[PDB]
Amino acid sequence: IVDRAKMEDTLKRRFFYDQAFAIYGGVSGLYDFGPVGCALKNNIIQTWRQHFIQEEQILEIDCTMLTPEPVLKTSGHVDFNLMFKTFIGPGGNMPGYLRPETAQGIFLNFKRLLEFNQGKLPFAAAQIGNSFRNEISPRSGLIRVREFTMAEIEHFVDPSEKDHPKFQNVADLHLYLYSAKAQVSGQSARKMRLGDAVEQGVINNTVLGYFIGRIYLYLTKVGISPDKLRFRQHMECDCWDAESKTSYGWIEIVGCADRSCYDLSCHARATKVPLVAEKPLKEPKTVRFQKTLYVEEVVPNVIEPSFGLGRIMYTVFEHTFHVREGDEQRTFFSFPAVVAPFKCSVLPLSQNQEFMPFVKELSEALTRHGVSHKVDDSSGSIGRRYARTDEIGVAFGVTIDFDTVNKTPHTATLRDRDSMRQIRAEISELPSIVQDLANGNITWADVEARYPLFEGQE
Amino acid sequence: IVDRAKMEDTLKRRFFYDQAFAIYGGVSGLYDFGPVGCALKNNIIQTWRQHFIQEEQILEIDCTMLTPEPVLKTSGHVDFNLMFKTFIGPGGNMPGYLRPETAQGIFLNFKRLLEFNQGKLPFAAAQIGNSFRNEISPRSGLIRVREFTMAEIEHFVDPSEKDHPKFQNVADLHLYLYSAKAQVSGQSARKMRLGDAVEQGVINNTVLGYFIGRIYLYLTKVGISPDKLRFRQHMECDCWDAESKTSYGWIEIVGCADRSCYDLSCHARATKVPLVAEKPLKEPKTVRFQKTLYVEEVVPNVIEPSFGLGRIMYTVFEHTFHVREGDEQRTFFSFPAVVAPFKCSVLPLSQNQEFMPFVKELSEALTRHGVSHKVDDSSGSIGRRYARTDEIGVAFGVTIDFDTVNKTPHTATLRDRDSMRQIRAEISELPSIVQDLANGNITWADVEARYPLFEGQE
RNA sequence: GCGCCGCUGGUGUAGUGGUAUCAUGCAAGAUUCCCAUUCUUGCGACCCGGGUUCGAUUCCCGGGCGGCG
RNA sequence: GCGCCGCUGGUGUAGUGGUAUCAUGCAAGAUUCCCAUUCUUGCGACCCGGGUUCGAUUCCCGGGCGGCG
Ligand SMILES: Nc1ncnc2c1ncn2[C@@H]1O[C@H](COP(=O)(O)O)[C@@H](O)[C@H]1O
Ligand SMILES: Nc1ncnc2c1ncn2[C@@H]1O[C@H](COP(=O)(O)O)[C@@H](O)[C@H]1O
Repeated sequence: IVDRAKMEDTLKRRFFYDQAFAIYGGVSGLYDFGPVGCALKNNIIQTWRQHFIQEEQILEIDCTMLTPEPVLKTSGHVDFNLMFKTFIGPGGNMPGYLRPETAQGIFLNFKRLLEFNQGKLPFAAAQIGNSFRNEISPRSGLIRVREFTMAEIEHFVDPSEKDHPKFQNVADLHLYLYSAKAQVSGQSARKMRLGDAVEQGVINNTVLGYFIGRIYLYLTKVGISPDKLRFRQHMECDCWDAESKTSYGWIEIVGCADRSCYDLSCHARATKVPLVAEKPLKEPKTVRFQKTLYVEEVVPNVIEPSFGLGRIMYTVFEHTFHVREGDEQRTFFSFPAVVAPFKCSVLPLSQNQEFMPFVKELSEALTRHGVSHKVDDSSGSIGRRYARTDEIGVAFGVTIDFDTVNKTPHTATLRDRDSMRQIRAEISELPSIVQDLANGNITWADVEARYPLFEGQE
Repeated sequence: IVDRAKMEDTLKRRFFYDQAFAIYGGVSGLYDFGPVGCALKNNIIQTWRQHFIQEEQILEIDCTMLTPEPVLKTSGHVDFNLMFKTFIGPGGNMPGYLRPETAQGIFLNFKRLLEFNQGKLPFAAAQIGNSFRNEISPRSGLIRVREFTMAEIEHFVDPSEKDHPKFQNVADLHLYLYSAKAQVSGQSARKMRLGDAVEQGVINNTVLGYFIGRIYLYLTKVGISPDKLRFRQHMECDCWDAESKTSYGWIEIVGCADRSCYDLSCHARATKVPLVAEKPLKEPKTVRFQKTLYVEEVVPNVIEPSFGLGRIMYTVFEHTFHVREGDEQRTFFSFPAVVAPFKCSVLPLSQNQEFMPFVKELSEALTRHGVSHKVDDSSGSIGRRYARTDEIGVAFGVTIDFDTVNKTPHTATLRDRDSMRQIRAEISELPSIVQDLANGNITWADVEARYPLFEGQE
């Protein structure tokens, strides 16, 4: 786990990721994600989407990566430059950049987003996408690259109605908070309950509180260990950072920054286009002339949690990376079964032909159930292929053995990657089992309780 | 349907997509996809992934969008330029471009891809991602833009073993083929069966045949009508194009081009790095000196189906776009229930408070079942809100009515967007129903057969 | 690209050297209890920059964007 | 960025002005019938360009990339 060299090796060898254009020499700070890396990235993203977007009914959008210079001048990003400069169309009349963040488009599409939500508040938009920084010296691999996938969430809330109705769901949750006070006081982080936290005013409100809870739950869900995960409040526009402890030290992997008055303002000035919600009045005010007002203009506070996926990924790598006891050439990852690149591996004992039927029958069966599987029927022994599949963090292994070919209820075995423990179950309900473990409704323990274990080949 | 102005209007108004940076004046050929557009895009992509990637067990990868000039010189793309030019890092020693296609990275990562598949053939890689063209005059909206999402598939096959074992699944399929012969002969396309097609040699092989079948099935699955969908063979490196008929005419939406000798070669020359598979020999040849050879080097043929998602999207728009009979202000889309941005809309009759419970209870219930839903509890009448939800192509509508508040088995109604037909079913199994219709296991007809219809409010 | 006009609430429009008509839409209220009901009330716009003018959204010049070869 | 070395099959390495050692890995065969078994056989490499040389992967110069401030 602590050994970054072994890990880096296992990552490179099995093509989790790799230096970009390595046949042309490679280019620093640019990385390509192979089959397993891509699969893990995708799984992580799907989980994120159905964690925040579905649960909060967030308006997600696709925006363009190119950006006209005036847009990035209004936001003060422009101000030898760390952005990627190009030109648009025919000639150099219209210079643009590659977006440094996927936040801007949301703001620039605010009016239509607000209309879509019927003009009502609060409302959340979000953008999952690639952003680009012309860093000078990228090191640490994924930690500092020049192009990367981030998932951003914009929460637009009435400055006067900033109080979240789903907060008692995250109320009893215990986190490591690293407040600015504790930082200037030469102290360390503290394990507080969330509600206690907001009461004592360490966390401004229950919206930031709720977000912090959910963000926690997500980051732990994908495989980050709580003990090495904290929330450091920014110190001298109130920002909180979800940070993880790695071999490189404490790195920022999520940025929760909540800034009221704005760039929404900025753009509204530069373009002279009001970007403002409106709230009807319970009691219409009359104000020269008699002039009753029935609505008030509202520029909404904005909470912005932005997730850096390269770093969430890497953190998962370091925390999950384990080495077996005995054969230390055998390494594996401990990916949670909901993000594992492959939930299942389909393996026969030896190259014996009578195994070919059941292998295919179930491989076509797992697909029908939508399970990501890797069927390994190559030359080497069962132990070797296990080492291979464990190495890429395959969650479970289905072994077809001689007792599969000679039994009335045809049974195969199911091996837990982590524990090296096995059970034996009929081949007809194996896809059901695997599928459900991959969708987190049950863990390995309950499978171990529901089915008879593997004691030996009869 | 034929009316592009009405459609364009409904697209703009409900924010399916919109001109990029419109508050800054907008920029031609760049478009941002709102909530519904993004949802449809995502659904389409998920369906694509579980259509090709899962079923063929394709090695999917994430590659970088930036690209060093030598890479694109080897591929002869460079040769006032239609690509987006920038520089990498500190200064202008290292100029690069924005990838015009997501194909290159796959080739550049070929060796590790081939190793991952144990060196065996055949094997498929694929890349879903954005590509960039500095077009001069973009028109037709999505048809010709400057940045767009394409999904590419690389199939690597032994030139001598080009014969697909899953072809009898697409054998009895009937398509419109537009062969080059028919084109130079002043004829039109022909509705051939696929197997007949390959026998008479109009389609070179059963791999191109199989791909063509699957591509067909996919494009029809997402909502493209067969009658306005054909496969035109390229005429004077054998290429086939999946084309659709729109108001703009026949446009190319998928490119199936199958070119043996290569850019794999090109890169292998420029970099001096052999990109070649190897095949063991059944009978080891002995060839001066006695020198037995046991493997032959094989440069594999490559089949490349590339999908243009902007165009597949637009095609879906034009084909699905319908206008009601009577109130022609009422327009709707006929999105297949597997790609519909929202499968369900949750609607009460009137603003009456006693409806608030059941609405929430099921909205939290649909989420638990993972169903994308839009709960509309706004001021206007049921007809207005229907018009709204139909307008964005919501697949089904759940109506909470007075008979929901006063019945022992609490029942609500389910309305079919297309037909305007309704049924009535208990609120406890509604998420099940909706969920399954959204996962294509049953159609509306079987629901209409399984449940009692809506005849009137008791 | 090059060309002939054009750009007014979210959408569709009338109008003029003295800051804007009507319809739809969206909210709130009341009606209404199945398919944009009705009434009331409220919300929102002259694509940018420069020039000419006492004053331009209107006239002229140049961005940008759109329709079409 | 600037700096001190460095780059040899997929990975880890020995070696030298005359084109490369060993281990692992991956295939095929045979053993083996639960956790990288064993034997046999096969597959694969000197990061690029220039210079000096009869000849460089080795020496020098400059790309690129990596480790580290
Ligand atoms: N050079 C970079 N490489 C990887 N991630 C980055 C980089 N810069 C910013 N991020 C991500 O940005 C998030 C914080 O937002 P910000 O620091 O404002 O960009 C973190 O989650 C990071 O993962
Ligand atoms: N300017 C463009 N806009 C949208 N799609 C494009 C464009 N150029 C190529 N494509 C897509 O590329 C595919 C065919 O490949 P190719 O024409 O070689 O790029 C089609 O499916 C198109 O959708």
